Amino acid sequence: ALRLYQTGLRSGVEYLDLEMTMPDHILQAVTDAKGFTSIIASHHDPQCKLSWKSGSWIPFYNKALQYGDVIKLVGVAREMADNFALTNFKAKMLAAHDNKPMIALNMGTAGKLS
Amino acid sequence: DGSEALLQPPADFARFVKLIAGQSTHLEDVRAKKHSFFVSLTVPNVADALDIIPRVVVGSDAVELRVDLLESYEPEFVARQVALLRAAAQVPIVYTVRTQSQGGKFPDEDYDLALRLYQTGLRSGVEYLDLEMTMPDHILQAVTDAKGFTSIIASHHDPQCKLSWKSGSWIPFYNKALQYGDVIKLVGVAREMADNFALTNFKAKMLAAHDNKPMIALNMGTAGKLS
Amino acid sequence: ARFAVEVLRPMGCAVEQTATSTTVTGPPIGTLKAIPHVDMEPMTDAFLTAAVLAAVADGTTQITGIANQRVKECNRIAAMKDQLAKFGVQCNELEDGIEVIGKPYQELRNPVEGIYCYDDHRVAMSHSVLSTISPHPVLILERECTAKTWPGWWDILSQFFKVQLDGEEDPTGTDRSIFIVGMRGAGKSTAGRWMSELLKRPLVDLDAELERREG
Amino acid sequence: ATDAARTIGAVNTIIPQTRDGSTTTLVGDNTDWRGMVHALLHSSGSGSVVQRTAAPRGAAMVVGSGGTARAAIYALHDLGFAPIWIVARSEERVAELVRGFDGYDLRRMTSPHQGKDNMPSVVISTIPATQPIDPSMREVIVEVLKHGHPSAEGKVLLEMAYQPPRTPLMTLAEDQGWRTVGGLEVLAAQGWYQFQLWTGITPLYEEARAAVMGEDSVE
Repeated sequence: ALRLYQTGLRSGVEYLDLEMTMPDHILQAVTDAKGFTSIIASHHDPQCKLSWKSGSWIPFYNKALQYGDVIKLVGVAREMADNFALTNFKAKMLAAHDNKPMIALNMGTAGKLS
Repeated sequence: DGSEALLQPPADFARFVKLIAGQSTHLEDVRAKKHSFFVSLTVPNVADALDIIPRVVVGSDAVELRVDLLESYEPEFVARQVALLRAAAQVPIVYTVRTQSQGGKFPDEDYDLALRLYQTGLRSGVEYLDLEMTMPDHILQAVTDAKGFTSIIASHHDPQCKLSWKSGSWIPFYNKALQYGDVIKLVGVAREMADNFALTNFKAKMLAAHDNKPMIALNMGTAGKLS
Repeated sequence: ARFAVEVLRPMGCAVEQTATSTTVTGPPIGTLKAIPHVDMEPMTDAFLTAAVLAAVADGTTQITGIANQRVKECNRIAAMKDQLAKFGVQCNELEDGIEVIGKPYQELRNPVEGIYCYDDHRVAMSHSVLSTISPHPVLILERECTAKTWPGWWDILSQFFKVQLDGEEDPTGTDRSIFIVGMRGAGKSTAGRWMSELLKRPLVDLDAELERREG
Repeated sequence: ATDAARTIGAVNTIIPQTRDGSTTTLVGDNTDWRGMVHALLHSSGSGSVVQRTAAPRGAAMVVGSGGTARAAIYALHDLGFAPIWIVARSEERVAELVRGFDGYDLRRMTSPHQGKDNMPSVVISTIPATQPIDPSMREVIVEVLKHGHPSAEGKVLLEMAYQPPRTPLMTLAEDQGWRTVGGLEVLAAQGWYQFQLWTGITPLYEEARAAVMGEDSVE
């Protein structure tokens, strides 16, 4: 992974997506040598352990905030309401931290609106 | 034509009879469908656009005759417009007199005529009839009592945006529409995308509380297209 | 009040009376002797109470003198007919009475249908008595209809007779005559004819009926 | 299966029915007859026997012995045609073509003179255009087309085979003044009804017609 991440950075890619689940020693190493590459700090929740309303995303947001130039959080929608909650969440985060934009989605056909 | 006696019952009259005899299933059928629509005619005269009607009705489960947008409000004239529309469209009719305070053309205070127009709808055996909740109680009673098998759409529009979905300032109208209507129709204004979320949430809470009376809930303006 | 002496004692009960008190000990369970004939016009409203006792009696019982029970509230004489039917005890509807073929109580049918009372206090309370000895627990729809004469009947059944009672949910305007008006020549008859064909219903010219009725 | 598709004994349409809670149900329907009725009613010209007259519409005919012919009978009965004459190869296969239909007034035509005072106004042809016609059936058909004044009577031929666009039988009928409705016209209608049954949406027939002709389609 580390070697692949560096292959990206060495190749002068405009964006690079590192997952926040990666160990800290690699998050540091990729961040330090990022150069003019924009880091997309990502997390996906395919098993649907997280929630927009409840704020169980915050720990990942807080982490992605200090590592990424762009935050990318992706969850799952079970019902249409889950997209409303996402949109509301994103709005609250952009108000609080204008300077770091966000890609926020719900997977599944239910989350097409997101 | 003059040769009515030699004919056998036309589809026009059959649709009429089906409703007034209580055999219409127009509401159950629409409500059993995941998505349903009715098309709002903006035409001043049904006769003059009779060729267009069937095209316009494609994909919809009913046609709304906006009585207020007609070129005349004479009961005899409107009765024909209804009969012409029933014959041409061959789908359920929504008989709507929309007042100008609620975004229409019909005068708010002209009640004498409104009552007579409302009865012209009921007498014509329209499948749906839209009375506004703003109408005085004595007319809401009279139209409700003689409704027969017509389904009442109890409506309220908020074009000046005095009401709110989240705060629950719609409840007084919902409560009223609940006892008068077979279908509630509440329409507000969206200023931002969030206003559609609040509406959707509101509607869901109302349907949970009163399963048995379905709702048409919208936001006007381009912001409220999602609703 | 003649019910105790003229019905229960013939049925095999030990009925002792004073000037101002009536005591009734019933016979062993399910051994009620049937009564061949009883005139019950003096006790017009107590025929329902007699009917349920007859349904559990040894032989065919026949109650008479109750013509007035048909238009009392519901058709009470026919109500008892097809409500007792649910216990598998057939009755017959006489000119001004009811015949009831009794059955041994242990082999009564289970009225899974549930007992509809026609909102008639008398019907609910009469089947209340029968369901005391029924081999299957009986459901009585319309509990609260006893209110007309005895709201606390169910209370007294529970308190004095020590009967366990339980609450349960109840597990259970088209076709109106159309009148056509206007004037002759208007298409009135054609509209009538069309409706008759459409609704599979009979058209009746009220002028023609006036002519036939008058002659 | 629907009562039409049951008595016709043929299903051209499968419709799923969502029984919420339970598994999905599959219904068999027949829109072939539905399309034939529609074609005779609307797609044939104004002043057609169907447009001109009302039920009972008198006599009509069904040449051919296929499963199409089954639906053709049902279609004509719905439009209120009686008697319904049948022209076919043998009495063996015409007997099994009648089986099922009771009180329809089906009767075979083996000679023209049988139709005196009951000659058909409408004919539905289910024989293929690839096959040549039997001499004895031709003798009957030929005389039925030439009879009376078809043009002013408003008579109508319905050819079910759509290849070629105009069959040899249509050509003869047109010479005798009959209105001819091609097979594609029925194909459109047949399908138009299927679409309604599946979507609950009734587009204009012109849209379905144009899609089949290729005047306005996606391909």
